[PDB]
Amino acid sequence: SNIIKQLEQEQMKQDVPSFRPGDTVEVKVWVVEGSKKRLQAFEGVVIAIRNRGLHSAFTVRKISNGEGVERVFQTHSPVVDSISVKRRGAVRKAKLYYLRERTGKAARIKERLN
Amino acid sequence: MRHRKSGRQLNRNSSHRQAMFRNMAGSLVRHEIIKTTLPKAKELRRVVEPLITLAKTDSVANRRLAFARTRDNEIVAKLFNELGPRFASRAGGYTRILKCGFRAGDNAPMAYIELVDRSE
Amino acid sequence: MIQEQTMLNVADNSGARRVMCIKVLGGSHRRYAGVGDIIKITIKEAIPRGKVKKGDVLKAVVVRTKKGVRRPDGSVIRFDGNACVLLNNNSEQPIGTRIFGPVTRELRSEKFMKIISLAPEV
Amino acid sequence: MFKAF
Amino acid sequence: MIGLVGKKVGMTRIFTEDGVSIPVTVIEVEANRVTQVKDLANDGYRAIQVTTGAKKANRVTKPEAGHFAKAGVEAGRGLWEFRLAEGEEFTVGQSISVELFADVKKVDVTGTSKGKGFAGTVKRWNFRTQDATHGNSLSHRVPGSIGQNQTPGKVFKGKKMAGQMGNERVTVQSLDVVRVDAERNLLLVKGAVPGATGSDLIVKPAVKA
Amino acid sequence: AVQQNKPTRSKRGMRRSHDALTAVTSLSVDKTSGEKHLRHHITADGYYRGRKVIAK
RNA sequence: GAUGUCGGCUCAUCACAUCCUGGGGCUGAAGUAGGUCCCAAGGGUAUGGCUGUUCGCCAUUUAAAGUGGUACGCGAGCUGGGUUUAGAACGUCGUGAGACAGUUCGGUCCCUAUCUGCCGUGGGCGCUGGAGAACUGAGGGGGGCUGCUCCUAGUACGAGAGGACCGGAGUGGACGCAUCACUGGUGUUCGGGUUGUCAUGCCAAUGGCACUGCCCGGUAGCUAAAUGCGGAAGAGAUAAGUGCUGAAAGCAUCUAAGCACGAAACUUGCCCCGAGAUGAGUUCUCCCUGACCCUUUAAGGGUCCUGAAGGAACGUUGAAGACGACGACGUUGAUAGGCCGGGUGUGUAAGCGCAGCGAUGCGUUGAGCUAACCGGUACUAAUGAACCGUGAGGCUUAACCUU
RNA sequence: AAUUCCUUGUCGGGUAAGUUCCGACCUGCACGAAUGGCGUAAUGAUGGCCAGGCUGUCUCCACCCGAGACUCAGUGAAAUU
RNA sequence: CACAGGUGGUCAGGUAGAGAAUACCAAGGCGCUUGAGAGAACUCGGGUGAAGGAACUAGGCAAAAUGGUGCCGUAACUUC
RNA sequence: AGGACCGAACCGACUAAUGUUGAAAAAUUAGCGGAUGACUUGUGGCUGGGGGUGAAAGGCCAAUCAAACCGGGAGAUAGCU
Ligand SMILES: [Mg+2]
Ligand SMILES: [Mg+2]
Ligand SMILES: [Mg+2]
Ligand SMILES: [Mg+2]
Ligand SMILES: [Mg+2]
Ligand SMILES: [Mg+2]
Ligand SMILES: [Mg+2]
Ligand SMILES: [Mg+2]
Ligand SMILES: [Mg+2]
Ligand SMILES: [Mg+2]
Ligand SMILES: [Mg+2]
Ligand SMILES: [Mg+2]
Ligand SMILES: [Mg+2]
Ligand SMILES: [Mg+2]
Ligand SMILES: [Mg+2]
Ligand SMILES: [Mg+2]
Ligand SMILES: [Mg+2]
Ligand SMILES: [Mg+2]
Ligand SMILES: [Mg+2]
Ligand SMILES: [Mg+2]
Ligand SMILES: [Mg+2]
Ligand SMILES: [Mg+2]
Ligand SMILES: [Mg+2]
Ligand SMILES: [Mg+2]
Ligand SMILES: [Mg+2]
Ligand SMILES: [Mg+2]
Ligand SMILES: [Mg+2]
Ligand SMILES: [Mg+2]
Ligand SMILES: [Mg+2]
Ligand SMILES: [Mg+2]
Ligand SMILES: [Mg+2]
Ligand SMILES: [Mg+2]
Ligand SMILES: [Mg+2]
Repeated sequence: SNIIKQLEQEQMKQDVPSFRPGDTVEVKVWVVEGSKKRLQAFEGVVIAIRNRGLHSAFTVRKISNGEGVERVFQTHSPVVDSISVKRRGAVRKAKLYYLRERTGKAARIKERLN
Repeated sequence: MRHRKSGRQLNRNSSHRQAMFRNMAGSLVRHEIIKTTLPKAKELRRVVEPLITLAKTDSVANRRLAFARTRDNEIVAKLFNELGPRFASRAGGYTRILKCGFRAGDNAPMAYIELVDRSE
Repeated sequence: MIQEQTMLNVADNSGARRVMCIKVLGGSHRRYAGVGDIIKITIKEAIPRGKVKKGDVLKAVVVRTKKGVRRPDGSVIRFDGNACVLLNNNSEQPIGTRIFGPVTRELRSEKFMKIISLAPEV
Repeated sequence: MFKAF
Repeated sequence: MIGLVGKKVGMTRIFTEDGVSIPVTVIEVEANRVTQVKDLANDGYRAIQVTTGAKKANRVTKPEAGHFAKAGVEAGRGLWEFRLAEGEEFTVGQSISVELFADVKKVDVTGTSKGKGFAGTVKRWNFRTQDATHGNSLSHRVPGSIGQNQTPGKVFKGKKMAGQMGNERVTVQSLDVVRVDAERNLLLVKGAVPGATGSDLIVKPAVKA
Repeated sequence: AVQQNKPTRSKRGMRRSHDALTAVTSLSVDKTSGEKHLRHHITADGYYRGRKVIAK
């Protein structure tokens, strides 16, 4: 698998920041409307991360206009322009799927004041 | 299918299979050589040998971890006091399997399994 | 994935709260309607004095689904519930004058540009 | 045993 | 048009500037060395026999060694043949590398599919299962009826039944050639191909065109 | 479910044509003890590959 | 001295009197869309409400929701709702026992496959010296569906409304094949949380049992809902049909002689099996170059010597597999296990200290543990051999090489 | 209607669509007053119908844990013919 | 039949629990008289499940689901 | 107080699956009904075949019931196979 490993390594993004589940992350994603490109921000709580090298991905959950939305971002995809950690949360689990059943006060996450 | 899977079921459930090897692992440590069916001996390598590797480094956490996997303080003392130091230089391969014919009762293929350093 | 008997919320102000899909249009033996697909629906619940009433048979376009939508790069967008926008049976144009909740980009068609213009988000 | 009336 | 024999390294993703993700199967095509050329005057058809890779000489049989020694070539994993068109010609001992596909847009990949062993009709032939409840007795996923009573009084040829599934030669056609890397003996083709990782693979230009 | 006619002696014989046992091709000879044994199996007296692996 | 019945489910196969798609002739065929007839069976040819129903009506789809044969196909394949055992009741008939193609509620569906058949997979022998490979392709099978949008073009046509043929492009439905890169499922062999109880002397820490005790996540593998590809172009000969030239019959005439066009049908093209194709084929390599003896003196038997190429067996095993088979490897070795490193998953181990009366928190610490995965490593197990298989390969004729 | 042949009677309700169900009509083939008529709270492993929740019942099956099936050793049937 | 059946009395420990239910145990008694491998279809007994949620079917058959204590609160119809 | 309520023992047998040459000539597994009463159960006793008993199914009367079982009339008769 040396052939595969170096093929992926040659196209892995190097500026990926460090973030953990429960962190509030703002993601800049390219969007096309006609001929002009644009960046739109998707901010939410990171509820799941899978580390698979070039295949790594993370899930961000937000409540938009009263509707819950979850986006699974490919970490190394060119579509996502940048990732920023707005706030750090303290959780005991790698996956926060239980947040899908909670809203408002019950969905609050403590800050990770290391 | 069984593609790229490991571990023999041995016509037992998970609970029975785990308990059997815990008992068999202690027997091999207590008695440096034991006689078992050939397929059982092959599986015993994946259980007893990691314990010997665990015994390489003597510490309270390792001893408790070994105890959790053997539940016999005599075996734990044997592993860390004698077996660990003896195999400190070997990089795996602490056991050897020798085929010894077939069982009279049911014609099951038998084999001896012993520690490589039984020489005395 | 919207099938027959599936209950969907309403993302427009046409007066209906939730509707039942009774037919997935666009083919024979077709059984799943995703975002941007037309489905025949029957109104199960509605507000009084609305422009539509319970028991009406119309068609709607699915705008949000739990199964989500797949992006060219492999990403996925999922919503907590299934929503649709009611359309006129004959002209298949939107009935409500406003859209509730986010909308998904695969509605970017000349036939649904009205929905996007009214969509609060993308 | 099946019947036939 | 002559093809090449390669190995299935695995599956990988390729990103593009536009933001599209292309799933590509990585195929390694080492130097394919021609071992024998079939001539019309001697064999009745035009073709070339090639070998790829290498194998330990300890396991090379004497009759096989002589065949390689005839062409002055090192023993490979095996032998494969490719038919020649009117304008194609090759010489014994010639080495063919992945640059052959440099200008090829579509290719056909053939190989032995994964072996599922003895498979039932539901898995093998997509047979619909019977009711799991409502009185069903030991017939939840059995094939069901297999005939039409006395008139035929037999089961016809080709009746779909349980049996060996997979582990057979399969060809996938019209796969885009994403990238050809001659410096590394790698061929990237969009989509999946038959067989497991490390299995022998045969790549030819798309006959469908 | 059950036979309609009694199968013959011939039919029984050809069904059993594949039931014949096969003898061991040969027995290995220990380099030290000289006792015959199954290949890759210890001998009766505990020898194997010239070494008395088993005490008994 | 028994051929179980309707309907449903599953699985079908054939016919063509063709429902859709394809090719045509007329049309009271302007176009669009139709009517009618001819050729065409390759593929395709709805989900629901009611009812036991087939059917039918209704709702909403579709290019279309074809008609029939096959024991009104299919219960040693399933179902048992309906008829049609014994119970009970209504209406009705009979004085009554009872009775009703009248209706109501309830009501045991057995069989381990010998043969034929079919789906898979082996052994034996043959193919005329033996052996290891790659092939030719006689034959056989699979596949063959189609919508919508755009362009041509708001052009031809038409008073207007409306609106193309013929040719291009794109994107779908259904179906089929392949595969796990992605999105997911599973993951009782990996972590963690937690209830009751028992035990390891006790604290602490762990283990057993309670559906894996109950749960939260999850590696590999398998897998679809996931994502790639496929149906075709092209060619040959044609159906209905349209023709050219052209007599019999000074004309006419697609036909009698002679030519041309013509469809998802047919033969090919595409994919798969395939020399048991006994008609047992072809090509390329590899191996064997001894003595004698007997008479029933011939494709004869036997002894001694010899044992090749190769195969098998055994062992370690596989994304190969019911068992056989198939693939890899056996020390001149990475086949499996273990081991080392890494990656994943879980989520801050134990011990110790610091805060707090305490539960607990914090530091050491993204710690500890980590299956099948990745890259390595002979530490363990894959033995020196034995076994099978031989010793130049019939006759006749012909053509060459010759004496 | 446990009774209605014609019959899926007609009308209304429920459903996108209801031969069943509920309400009503009376043209009761062939209800009817102790072989009782019509009501009736509670009760029913009773018959029919509808809704919420719930789900592999299903669209459409996938994986996994066990006992058989399969292979080896020992013992060793049966219907039928 | 050394048969998953049937068979009346008496004794009644610990923790949790209302309990002789249930779970884990004590005293005590047992692992049920063929085993060993493999990890195909299919059958049986179970676990989990993306989106939908009765579209299944004669019929929600079967499964799933509800499930305990106190406290608040509880309609029509009632023979009260 | 209760042919009261929930629920083990105990007595029942509504549904489903398995089993159907079964472990079993009527059972097993998961649910289900009654569970202070018209309850259930031990031991002994009584009713005998055109008779008994029957909260009534032609049910039950020793795995047999629209007339038990055993022996006898008896080699009933059989225009039938
Ligand atoms: Mg067993
Ligand atoms: Mg357990
Ligand atoms: Mg396989
Ligand atoms: Mg049954
Ligand atoms: Mg079943
Ligand atoms: Mg039949
Ligand atoms: Mg015949
Ligand atoms: Mg007969
Ligand atoms: Mg054709
Ligand atoms: Mg029939
Ligand atoms: Mg039937
Ligand atoms: Mg019935
Ligand atoms: Mg009748
Ligand atoms: Mg403690
Ligand atoms: Mg309904
Ligand atoms: Mg009524
Ligand atoms: Mg009356
Ligand atoms: Mg009662
Ligand atoms: Mg046997
Ligand atoms: Mg016994
Ligand atoms: Mg108990
Ligand atoms: Mg199994
Ligand atoms: Mg589900
Ligand atoms: Mg139906
Ligand atoms: Mg039920
Ligand atoms: Mg349950
Ligand atoms: Mg009571
Ligand atoms: Mg019970
Ligand atoms: Mg009770
Ligand atoms: Mg009666
Ligand atoms: Mg009796
Ligand atoms: Mg007499
Ligand atoms: Mg007589």
